[PDB]
Amino acid sequence: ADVPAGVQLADKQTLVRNNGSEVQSLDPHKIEGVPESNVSRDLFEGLLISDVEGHPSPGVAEKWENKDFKVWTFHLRENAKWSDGTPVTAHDFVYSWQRLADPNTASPYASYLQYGHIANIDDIIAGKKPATDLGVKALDDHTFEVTLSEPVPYFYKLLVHPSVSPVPKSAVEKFGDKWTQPANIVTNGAYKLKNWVVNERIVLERNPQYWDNAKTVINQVTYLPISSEVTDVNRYRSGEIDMTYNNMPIELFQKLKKEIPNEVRVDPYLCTYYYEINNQKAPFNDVRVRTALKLALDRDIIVNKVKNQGDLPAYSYTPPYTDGAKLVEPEWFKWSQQKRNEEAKKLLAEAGFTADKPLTFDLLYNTSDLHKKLAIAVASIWKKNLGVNVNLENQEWKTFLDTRHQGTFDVARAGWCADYNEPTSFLNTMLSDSSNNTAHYKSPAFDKLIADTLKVADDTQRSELYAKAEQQLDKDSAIVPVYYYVNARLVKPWVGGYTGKDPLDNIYVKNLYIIKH
Repeated sequence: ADVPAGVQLADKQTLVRNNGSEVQSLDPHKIEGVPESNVSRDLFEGLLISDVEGHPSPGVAEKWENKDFKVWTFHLRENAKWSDGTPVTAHDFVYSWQRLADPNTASPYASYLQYGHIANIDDIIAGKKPATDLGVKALDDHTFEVTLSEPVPYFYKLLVHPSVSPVPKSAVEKFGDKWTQPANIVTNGAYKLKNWVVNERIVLERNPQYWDNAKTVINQVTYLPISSEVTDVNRYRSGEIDMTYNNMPIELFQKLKKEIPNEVRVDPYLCTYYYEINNQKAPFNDVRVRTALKLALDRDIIVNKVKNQGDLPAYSYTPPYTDGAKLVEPEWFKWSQQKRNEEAKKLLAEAGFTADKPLTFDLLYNTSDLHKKLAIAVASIWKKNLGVNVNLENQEWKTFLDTRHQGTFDVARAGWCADYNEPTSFLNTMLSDSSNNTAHYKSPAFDKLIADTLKVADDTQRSELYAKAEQQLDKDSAIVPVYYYVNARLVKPWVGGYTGKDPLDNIYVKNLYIIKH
């Protein structure tokens, strides 16, 4: 943390943050969500980290070079250490990236190494080659070298993500799935795990072995698992919570902007809220059905009437303000809602649905005040506009993500946030073989458009290809885009160091500080 000259620090440097739900895991290779990544950034540090404004900056690597954007060499700082005092070495990164790639680990982020094009990853994922054939090597204890199969100019931007953080081999090997318990875990970020009470709290304490420990200010941070946005706001206003999670309740938000304007932080955020359709299950394997659902949803009512938190109506998966996005707004988005409704009704009638044999399906969502109120609204809109009946089902976060990967569901509430600021952070998740593809969408035309992006060495051709890839996704109605999120959350006036400038919201508690109050 960089405390401005003249700010008076509180005697007690502790922080309580709400984190939306109970994490899936603390193992960097088993996680895929925001809550998970929030805790992961405080505990495990990769090659690079984001600075306080979100720019990729030195993490365990203090400096790096590339050769033709295909061979990347990372010089690791000599004083990087784990919490047990042992050095963090390039051997740790070699082991960790191989563990990520290995199919036996079954990471949801195994394809992150495909997104970066590390050599031999496709064969490794397919079990044709052992994980030790992965194109990574330790040239010495402080030098990690990565070899890609084609030039990737934005490669280094990927490296702040939890899936490419190191994990401690000796703890993993000795404790198996209990390696992350407080008595067993070993970490290399600014913090260490003190307590983990499922469905109550996660408490982290400063890691004195962290290389940049002298600049850490907060001594202890607690992450809570509250999925009710109303309750989070209530426990923030009671004094318990210093920073709410960044999901805001429909019940209270209008009042909050007028009651505590200065604490209501609203900033750009590279995330898209959408309804995920299970493309491999009838009747959702019919494009007419998917297009009808997409067109009949009225984004203006949802975004400006039922939610009104500053979100923008969406017509694509990749947010249009992602670095490198030059998207073409489809003609259906410019139409009136009545024109979209007739087309929707026309397509469903064409798909075989009638008043006596209507379309009836489930709308799965993770427990939340915000998601439940939006799903009830969407169910009413789809009933009014298209005559379809929806049965709402809530599931806790970890189970919800597992259900979507299991892929026998119908429609699910969804939302993807960028891992790096470039359109392929979204687009790669719709590849046929992506480990993150919970839409279960498989299009050879879409796959080809993305494969073509690194075969050109031109940003304009790349951007035109991303635009066409979005058009292909839209043409197939893989998903139902709803809105691009804003990052809205409450932050107490005494919490210093949170700029809101990072559109990825990669916060590190080592960057914050508590002002005297």
